[PDB]
Amino acid sequence: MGSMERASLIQKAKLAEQAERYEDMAAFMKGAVEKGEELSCEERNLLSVAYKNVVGGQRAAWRVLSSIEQKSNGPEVREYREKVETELQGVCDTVLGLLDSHLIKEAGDAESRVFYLKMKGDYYRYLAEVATGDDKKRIIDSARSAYQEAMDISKKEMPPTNPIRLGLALNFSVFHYEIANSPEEAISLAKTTFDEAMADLHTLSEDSYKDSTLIMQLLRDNLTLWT
Amino acid sequence: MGSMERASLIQKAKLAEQAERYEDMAAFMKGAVEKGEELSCEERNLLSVAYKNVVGGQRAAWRVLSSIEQKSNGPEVREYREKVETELQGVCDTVLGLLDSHLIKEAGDAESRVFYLKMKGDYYRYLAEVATGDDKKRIIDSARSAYQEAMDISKKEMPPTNPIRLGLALNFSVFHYEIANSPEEAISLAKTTFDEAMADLHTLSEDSYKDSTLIMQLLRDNLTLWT
Amino acid sequence: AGSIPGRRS
Amino acid sequence: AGSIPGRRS
Ligand SMILES: *Cc1ccc(S(=O)(=O)N2CCOc3ccc(F)cc32)cc1
Ligand SMILES: *Cc1ccc(S(=O)(=O)N2CCOc3ccc(F)cc32)cc1
Ligand SMILES: [Cl-]
Ligand SMILES: [Cl-]
Ligand SMILES: [Mg+2]
Ligand SMILES: [Mg+2]
Repeated sequence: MGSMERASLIQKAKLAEQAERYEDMAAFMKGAVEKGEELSCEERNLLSVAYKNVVGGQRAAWRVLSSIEQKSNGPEVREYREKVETELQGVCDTVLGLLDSHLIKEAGDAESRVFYLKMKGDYYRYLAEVATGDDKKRIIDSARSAYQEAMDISKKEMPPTNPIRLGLALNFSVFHYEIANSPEEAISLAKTTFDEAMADLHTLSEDSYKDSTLIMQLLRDNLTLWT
Repeated sequence: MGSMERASLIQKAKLAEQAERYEDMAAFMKGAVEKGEELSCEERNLLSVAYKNVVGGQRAAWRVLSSIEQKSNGPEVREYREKVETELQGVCDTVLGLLDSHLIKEAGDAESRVFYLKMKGDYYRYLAEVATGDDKKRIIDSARSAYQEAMDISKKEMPPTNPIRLGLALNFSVFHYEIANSPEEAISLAKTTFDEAMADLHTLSEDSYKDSTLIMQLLRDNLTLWT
Repeated sequence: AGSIPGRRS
Repeated sequence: AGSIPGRRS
């Protein structure tokens, strides 16, 4: 995308989302990041939406294939699961590479830095879902470390109802439950996040209230599933 | 896919469908066709399902972008619609190339030959949806010619309830209404097809009855929309 | 209107 | 369980 203007890449990413062309969306946003400038709030959301949808489809396909493979236990199911797995790992590596070169290091405001560190935690989490053995350990720790740094900044710099802070806590709680084998930590984090947000809703406008309560309901939905 | 066994390609196409990986599915089935052997009934369905889903997603994206472009009337919307359009045309050309090299010429039984000629009509129809001007004319005629040959064989060789004969009539009726500007021909074909199938249902088993009545309802749904 | 689907569903 | 969606919908 080196020959396309930054503004044209952003415009085409928005069109790609409307057309449900998420692979295109992700390619346009990768090209925009590679222009080297920082991303605005809206541009960060386009980047995240694009790759979350691409990797979300890969994850769903990997889970279908992994289920068939486990029931089976010729080489074809394993070979095809491996193919999908390699593709998924490649997309995660691409996103992590954008964050490392150089989105995180240039992000100084709490909103941007937390957003990118939450993404870093998420893409290491997706790598951990398909990892085995000792590789799993260092990948799991990388996710943990990114989420922890994001949590530390969010608790110092953002109110407890901030939607980025809430979504980070939601995703880190999923990490604890599904990856780290720490269901009690997951439940504790979701409960404390929910309760601290509840106590701060009185400060918010109608539109901010709607955003914060939407994510609080996601925390509650997980707590209902886990308890 | 030249180095993968035919049977492995077929197996992986079935896995790809289960995983909703239709681009993979289509690539596996293209590789299977290119082995040079004829396709069984089930294999013909895998080929059609794969490419119908790939091109169906492209068509939906092209329609979203075409709508935005028409409302707008910078270059970005037109450029991106053109990109999606070129991709769509490339997939249609690939399918038409498989049919021409050499699926149709080797298909002697009525079920196979009608199936492939219906596909040929459909992929020229998808090309016609995005074509303009005089290019449109020869593309429209190519669709018409393929559907007409399929109709002639189906009426001589298949009962009026045969699901391939019914789906061919359904799609040719859509061609008349949406491409050829012949709504009366479309309505006439759908009505006569429906009525002739109704009169032959008494000959069918429970499972065949279910198949034929399902497609008859699709004909009826179009007639209700068009009248 | 509607053309034939890939599968009965 | 559920993680954050890409958009509010
Ligand atoms: C990680 C993250 C959390 C929140 C946002 S958002 O505020 O921009 N937004 C978009 C993502 O999904 C949402 C659900 C509910 C909500 F209230 C806001 C959002 C972005 C990223
Ligand atoms: C073109 C065509 C028509 C019918 C079939 S099928 O009999 O194998 N089949 C699969 C496609 O969708 C269907 C809908 C309803 C039905 F009864 C049968 C089918 C395949 C291709
Ligand atoms: Cl900065
Ligand atoms: Cl033959
Ligand atoms: Mg420039
Ligand atoms: Mg062989």
